[PDB]
Amino acid sequence: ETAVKPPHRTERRNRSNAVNPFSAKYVPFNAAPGSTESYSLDEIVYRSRSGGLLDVEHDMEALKRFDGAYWRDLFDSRVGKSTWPYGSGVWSKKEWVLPEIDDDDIVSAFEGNSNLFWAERFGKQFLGMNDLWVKHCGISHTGSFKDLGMTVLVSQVNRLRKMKRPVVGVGCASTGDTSAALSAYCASAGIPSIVFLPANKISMAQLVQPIANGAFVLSIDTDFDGCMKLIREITAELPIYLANSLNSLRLEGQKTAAIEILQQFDWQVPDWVIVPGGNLGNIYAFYKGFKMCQELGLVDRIPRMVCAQAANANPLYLHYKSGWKDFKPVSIDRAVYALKKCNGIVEEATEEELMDAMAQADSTGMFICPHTGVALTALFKLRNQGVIAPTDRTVVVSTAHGLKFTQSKIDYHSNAIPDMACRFSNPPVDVKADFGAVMDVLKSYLGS
Amino acid sequence: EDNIRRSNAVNPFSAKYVPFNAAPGSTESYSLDEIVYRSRSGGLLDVEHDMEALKRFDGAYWRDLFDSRVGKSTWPYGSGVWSKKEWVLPEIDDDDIVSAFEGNSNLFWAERFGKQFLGMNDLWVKHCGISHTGSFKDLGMTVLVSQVNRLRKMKRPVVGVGCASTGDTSAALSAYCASAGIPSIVFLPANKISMAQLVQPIANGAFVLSIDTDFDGCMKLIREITAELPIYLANSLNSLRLEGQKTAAIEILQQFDWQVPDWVIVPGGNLGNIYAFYKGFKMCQELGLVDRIPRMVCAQAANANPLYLHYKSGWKDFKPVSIDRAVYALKKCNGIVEEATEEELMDAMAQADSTGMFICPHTGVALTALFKLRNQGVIAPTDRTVVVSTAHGLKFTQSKIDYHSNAIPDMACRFSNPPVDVKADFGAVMDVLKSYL
Ligand SMILES: *Cc1c(COP(=O)(O)O)cnc(C)c1O
Ligand SMILES: *Cc1c(COP(=O)(O)O)cnc(C)c1O
Repeated sequence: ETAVKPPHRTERRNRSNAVNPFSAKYVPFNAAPGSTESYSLDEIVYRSRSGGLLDVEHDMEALKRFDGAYWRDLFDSRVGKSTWPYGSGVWSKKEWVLPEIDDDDIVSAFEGNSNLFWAERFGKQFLGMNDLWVKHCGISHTGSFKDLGMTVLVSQVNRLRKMKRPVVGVGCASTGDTSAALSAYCASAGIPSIVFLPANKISMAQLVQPIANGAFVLSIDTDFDGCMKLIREITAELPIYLANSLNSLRLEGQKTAAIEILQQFDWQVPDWVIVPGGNLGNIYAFYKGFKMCQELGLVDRIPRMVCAQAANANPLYLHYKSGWKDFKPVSIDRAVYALKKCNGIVEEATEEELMDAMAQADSTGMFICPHTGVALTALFKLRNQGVIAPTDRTVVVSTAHGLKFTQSKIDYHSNAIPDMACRFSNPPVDVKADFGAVMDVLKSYLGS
Repeated sequence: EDNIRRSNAVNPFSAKYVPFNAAPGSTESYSLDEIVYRSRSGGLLDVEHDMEALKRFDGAYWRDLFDSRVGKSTWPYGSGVWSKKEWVLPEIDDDDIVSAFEGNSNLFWAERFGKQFLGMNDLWVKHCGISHTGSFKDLGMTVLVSQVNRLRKMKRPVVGVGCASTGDTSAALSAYCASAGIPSIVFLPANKISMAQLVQPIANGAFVLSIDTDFDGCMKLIREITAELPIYLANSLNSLRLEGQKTAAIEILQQFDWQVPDWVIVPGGNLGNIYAFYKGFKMCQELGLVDRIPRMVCAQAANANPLYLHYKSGWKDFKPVSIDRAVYALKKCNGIVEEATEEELMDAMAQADSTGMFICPHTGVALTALFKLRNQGVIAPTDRTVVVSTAHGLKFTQSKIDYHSNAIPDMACRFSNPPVDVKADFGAVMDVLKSYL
């Protein structure tokens, strides 16, 4: 009869058999015109001879043997898939991510294929826009965009681990989303995850995910400097890979959110993509994904972008208003490089201004993170300057689920935040247990 | 919205309310446009689709048509519920629907947990909670709010929607209402207010009433206000909701490339859910998409309701909360009901979380059930099993925090993983890592 599958399972590559044409390597970020320096992804590598960032470079020549149409159709034939690799919004674009990993080593939770919402009501009643979308990277297994990166990173690591290569585990020194996504993926695969922290930076609340995921969290008696000293001293005496902010392998998974944005728009290029970004790699990552789609010819243009920044966070904005003539190569260089290439813009949000944009977006039905506030603030501003027209297809990237920011909204709505009006707050309304009284609170609210 | 909009439609499809499990041959049917709530017996209602019209198209036609909507960003179609419109609210205009593209939820392979804890290789968790609101309720509210939107749009007296819930239904409800500009009203006793628990409705600009009484007298004012004004009270036991929800069963099949799982595990807090799944699978069977329907399991919290007692006694003592639905369902798919003590559900949670997950206590209740089923040998190690996760784990942190710090009264917390203290000394640190690795 209807053979569903063979009793036992565990689990189509765009390439010549018994000989995979694609490959990638580590190269220095935006290296010289004629440079040879490289590293295998199999090497545990963090900087480049000069102490500079690394960037994963894919063999563009291999990929190009196959035309634009080839790749749109290949990627499109994997939408809706339930198979070991293809499910993931990252692995479905494996060839352009980690072309050489065996599917047996991938560590996926089916990240990607992220909600691309249409802010009909917010666009209209607030910006006069009819084609504003929000890309919910936060609606994932972890609560953030960081799952795109960790899937790749943990895959690469699981690969080195299974090759009898030496990697006993993964280390980290973060109390946020990276630590959460990193501990998650590692746990699914059975790879130890170690978090290193000064004891004065422990918060059961902030570490709920790694703790829940089985991470070995060290609460160390020293400050951050002394904690970094140990990490460095440990990793050098134990093959433990540190997942660092600067890791370029995470960028290979994050770049898929851009490809996906194009995919979801049935390969049409948006006029503007706003990337929030306390973390400067997020925007380069998007740029890399949009650039790659174009290099390979899946589309003809790359979208203009916005690096929306929180007030006084970094000097990125100061640099932009003065056409970067005071710039010199938090990793700004990748942001700058990326904004140059796409003729981008950088814009700001005050602390009060992001909370208000959040209340406005939230009143429209969304339940967003501070960074989307910054993004939307950037948008409300760029709109007044006539830089973003009303009919302009704009996508705002949301990197973390709103459920991670409740305490922020609570404080706001109950007018409990210092230095801020909290003008759009909606606290509950007090009323006597009297019929008529209640009919009044109601009659007005609503109207007549 | 302006895209699919062309006149082509002389809409062959339709639906209406009929009493739940209607006696053989019944003229009793109300229009979905009406605001009804009980049948004539005082009994429940159900949304019956006209299986007649729907059958002029085969299984192949249905599997193909839905699959063509996957990955789509078209007006209603982006949605995991609207992609299945024809079987949800076939008569609503596209301009009426209120959607945030809910659905198309993650179907995760619990590879590690399955193998390491049960000896199962094809255990999947359907994360209905990873969404806009953080719960399964989006599925249901998109439909309710849509239908409410429609009645209203027809310059119809519907000044607002009301609720007397501090949970998920309310969060989902106020979200949909806000996107639509439909006032949402939460009525509550002053002693149940919590900025914490009402964070989402509040954020969503719902009009939250903090009334100076208790629950009973609060229920009274709602009765009073609703007879004077057309505020549609989001029935708990409301039937438009199940129409939205059934699509999660449909999605599960669509997800296995139209293949039927051997077991679906629904953590039955709200009994309508398990019945919603069955409705979804049985609809795919009748219409010829698949050929079987999965056996199911209603996972309960120990002592929740008489459901379990009714089950351990082959439903011999049962008479027709919304228990009947569950019964009717578990009978038709030769289902099972199973219990989870407070402790059991937490430990399971700690075991699933340890494998990469980060789940709500109901999935704790499902896995517990699964664990017992595997022992009794009822569920086989190679059975394609799907556990349904109804709420996002981020809404249950305090639970885990307390569990992982050994502070939950009358429970061991066998799997607490608290952070470990060590001095800032290299041997000291090397020692602890040595044993751990
Ligand atoms: C999120 C992110 C970081 C920072 O991680 P935290 O855990 O929030 O410190 C650094 N680099 C990249 C590329 C990131 O995405
Ligand atoms: C959630 C739900 C309800 C009621 O909401 P609460 O938050 O549980 O009060 C009623 N019926 C069904 C089917 C539900 O899923």
